[PDB]
Amino acid sequence: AMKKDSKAPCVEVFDERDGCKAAGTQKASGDDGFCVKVSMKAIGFNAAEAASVTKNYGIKRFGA
Amino acid sequence: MKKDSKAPCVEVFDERDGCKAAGTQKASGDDGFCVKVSMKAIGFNAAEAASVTKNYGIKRFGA
Amino acid sequence: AAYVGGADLQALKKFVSEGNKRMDSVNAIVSNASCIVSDSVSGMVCENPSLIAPNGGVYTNRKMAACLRDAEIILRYVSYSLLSGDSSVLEDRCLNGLKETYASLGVPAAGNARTISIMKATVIGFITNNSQQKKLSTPAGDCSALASEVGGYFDKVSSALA
Amino acid sequence: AAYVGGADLQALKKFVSEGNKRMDSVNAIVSNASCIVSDSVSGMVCENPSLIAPNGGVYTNRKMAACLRDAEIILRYVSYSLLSGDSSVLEDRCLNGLKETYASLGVPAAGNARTISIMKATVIGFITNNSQQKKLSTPAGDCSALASEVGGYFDKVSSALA
Ligand SMILES: *CCC1=C(C)C(=O)N/C1=C\c1[nH]c(/C=C2\N=C(C[C@H]3NC(=O)C([C@H](*)C)=C3C)C(C)=C2CCC(=O)O)c(CCC(=O)O)c1C
Ligand SMILES: *CCC1=C(C)C(=O)N/C1=C\c1[nH]c(/C=C2\N=C(C[C@H]3NC(=O)C([C@H](*)C)=C3C)C(C)=C2CCC(=O)O)c(CCC(=O)O)c1C
Ligand SMILES: *[C@@H](C)[C@H]1/C(=C/C2=NC(=C\c3[nH]c(C[C@H]4NC(=O)C(C=C)=C4C)c(C)c3CCC(=O)O)/C(CCC(=O)O)=C2C)NC(=O)[C@@H]1C
Ligand SMILES: *[C@@H](C)[C@H]1/C(=C/C2=NC(=C\c3[nH]c(C[C@H]4NC(=O)C(C=C)=C4C)c(C)c3CCC(=O)O)/C(CCC(=O)O)=C2C)NC(=O)[C@@H]1C
Ligand SMILES: *[C@@H](C)[C@H]1/C(=C/C2=NC(=C\c3[nH]c(C[C@H]4NC(=O)C(C=C)=C4C)c(C)c3CCC(=O)O)/C(CCC(=O)O)=C2C)NC(=O)[C@@H]1C
Ligand SMILES: *[C@@H](C)[C@H]1/C(=C/C2=NC(=C\c3[nH]c(C[C@H]4NC(=O)C(C=C)=C4C)c(C)c3CCC(=O)O)/C(CCC(=O)O)=C2C)NC(=O)[C@@H]1C
Ligand SMILES: *[C@H](C)[C@H]1/C(=C/C2=NC(=C\c3[nH]c(C[C@H]4NC(=O)C(C=C)=C4C)c(C)c3CCC(=O)O)/C(CCC(=O)O)=C2C)NC(=O)[C@@H]1C
Ligand SMILES: *[C@H](C)[C@H]1/C(=C/C2=NC(=C\c3[nH]c(C[C@H]4NC(=O)C(C=C)=C4C)c(C)c3CCC(=O)O)/C(CCC(=O)O)=C2C)NC(=O)[C@@H]1C
Repeated sequence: AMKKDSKAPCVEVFDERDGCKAAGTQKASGDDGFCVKVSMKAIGFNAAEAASVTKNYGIKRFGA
Repeated sequence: MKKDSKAPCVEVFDERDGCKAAGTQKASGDDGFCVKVSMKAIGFNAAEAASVTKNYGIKRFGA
Repeated sequence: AAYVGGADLQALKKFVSEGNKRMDSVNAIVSNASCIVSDSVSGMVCENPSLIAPNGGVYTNRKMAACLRDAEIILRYVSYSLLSGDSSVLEDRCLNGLKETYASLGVPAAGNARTISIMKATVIGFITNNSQQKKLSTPAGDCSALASEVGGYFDKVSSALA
Repeated sequence: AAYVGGADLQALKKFVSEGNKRMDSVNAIVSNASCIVSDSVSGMVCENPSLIAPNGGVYTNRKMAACLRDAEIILRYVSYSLLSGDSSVLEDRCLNGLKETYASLGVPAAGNARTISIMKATVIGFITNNSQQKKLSTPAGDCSALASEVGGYFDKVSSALA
């Protein structure tokens, strides 16, 4: 069921084939450079983004 | 400059609409106004790096 | 949190079709989640500016914020559907009962439908590199099958809320 | 972490009209830091694509990432100077030792100069209503003084880094 808890699956894709590693981020086995992270997280309210959409919604952007 | 990527992150709050998050009253005042400043490490963002590498030659924002 | 690399990721890429293109597709959604949601909710408003007039569905930062939140939640469930080639999670934990709750709050189905269709168009535009401010940094090829699959997931959302 | 509110907040702004415009000006930087930085570093490369050819200044994601990071670091110290009306923290914790560190690293000064210059122009644009995709949600009026001030901080950065 939809739990009314604002929780959503947050997926993160990693392609580190250039070899650049950040310290402490090796959380799994492999050395092809690829990883996927999945975790449930709550999605929060963003007063700033809301204020921006409220002022600028009438501006077409991105070449849409 | 300590080579620790830390910078003053300034956050401006304007909650004069009255909508409040529980527990976020950290200073005195009844304005709705607050400025918060903390030193935080600004991190590397490989995604944005990749994007700028690909898309730098697209003029955006009408700039 | 699951971390999926090395041999587990090579396995994942076998129980899903077009593994490498699929991951590029997922990345294209999650990397752009904020602007997809912002541009989609902005477009529902600019087509029906009454939504942001007094006591409309997204008048006041709180209502507008709850909307942007909801669209991001939905988008992320779709992103997870495309990761696994499977919408069971989206159905179970997003869709089931969502119309019931929105009908009680009267979050209008028409503004939702339009926010959903713009998110789909936006996501499909990225996956096909028809997006104009940003292109993906992917090897060139045909991602039409995955574009259609993810459109299908947005369509389950539209159908459930209609 | 410091919190400035009530009377604490009003010793920050000091005088009525300009102080509000200052808070709006600082809000506009931090609320748009990401795109400011992306557009300024993009413009750098735009004007000198050789910065992204082999062994150029921002060739490889690591270097590009480090540059975008630095641009935001700098932008944020500038936002703090504009909040506090003095450059002291920017000088001692951001600029002091910075050019010599760039020298050893091999970060090309010219590129820094143009990132800073575009960052300046972008921030002034927001403050003087010359921004075209996104307007600030402030009462209309003239902020030419706060544009001059923040230009000063950026020119301080330029003078040390160019
Ligand atoms: C994520 C932001 C983005 C980047 C970056 C990029 O390169 N493209 C981006 C977004 C994007 N949007 C669309 C399609 C639409 N966007 C809107 C809303 C805006 N249209 C308005 O009129 C307006 C109010 C004045 C908006 C705000 C709409 C309506 C669409 C069309 C959806 C439809 O029904 O077909 C896309 C799709 C590709 C394109 O450029 O059109 C993308 C990628
Ligand atoms: C946060 C992004 C943004 C929004 C939103 C908005 O409304 N304006 C925004 C950014 C912005 N940029 C500038 C000015 C410049 N941007 C560039 C880089 C781009 N020019 C290119 O040629 C290029 C590659 C093709 C780009 C990438 C440049 C050069 C400028 C001008 C710098 C100068 O010396 O004047 C502004 C300032 C006002 C304006 O729109 O021109 C803003 C607000
Ligand atoms: C209601 C659902 C709103 C909304 C409110 C949020 N505020 C959040 C964090 C936050 N707000 C303040 C300002 C408040 N605290 C004070 O002490 C005073 C002045 C005396 C003010 C006006 C602060 C300081 C903070 C951060 C508190 C801390 O650092 O621990 C918040 C969480 C996200 C965030 O940190 O910005 C929310 C949701 N947000 C909305 O979208 C609606 C309109
Ligand atoms: C070098 C500085 C790069 C860069 C690297 C970063 N990666 C960050 C987070 C991260 N990366 C992975 C993938 C990695 N871990 C694995 O186990 C595997 C293979 C099995 C790989 C390919 C993961 C899982 C994560 C998140 C770890 C977590 O969930 O805690 C990262 C951010 C660290 C931070 O923000 O604190 C960086 C900087 N980023 C760059 O821009 C350059 C090119
Ligand atoms: C719509 C999706 C795009 C399109 C995507 C393509 N990707 C292709 C090959 C490819 N992509 C990756 C990265 C990917 N694999 C992973 O495991 C992960 C992270 C966990 C990611 C982000 C790889 C490694 C590869 C193969 C190695 C390489 O080719 O460099 C591809 C070529 C066909 C194919 O391999 O299936 C395409 C078409 N291309 C487009 O034009 C649209 C916009
Ligand atoms: C240049 C920055 C801008 C612009 C700024 C103006 N703001 C004006 C009035 C105003 N702004 C605020 C919000 C500000 N005060 C705070 O304490 C904080 C902290 C969160 C913030 C975000 C207030 C409270 C006020 C005064 C109330 C009002 O007049 O609505 C303003 C008019 C100055 C005056 O009334 O004498 C300006 C010009 N306006 C522009 O056109 C550019 C884009
Ligand atoms: C934007 C596209 C809509 C708009 C959306 C609003 N939703 C509001 C409250 C709300 N949303 C949900 C579903 C949400 N919670 C979850 O856990 C998940 C999935 C896991 C989802 C997708 C619920 C249960 C609720 C009620 C409780 C809450 O706010 O957390 C909302 C505020 C309505 C109110 O204040 O009663 C809005 C404004 N509004 C629109 O006009 C457009 C069409
Ligand atoms: C972008 C406009 C430039 C670009 C910038 C680069 N900086 C690189 C590494 C780096 N930058 C700093 C200063 C930085 N760290 C801090 O703590 C502070 C201030 C608080 C800031 C301003 C440091 C210490 C470092 C060393 C790496 C680290 O400790 O994180 C960098 C990588 C250089 C390399 O090793 O190849 C770049 C590319 N590069 C450009 O071409 C444009 C003009």
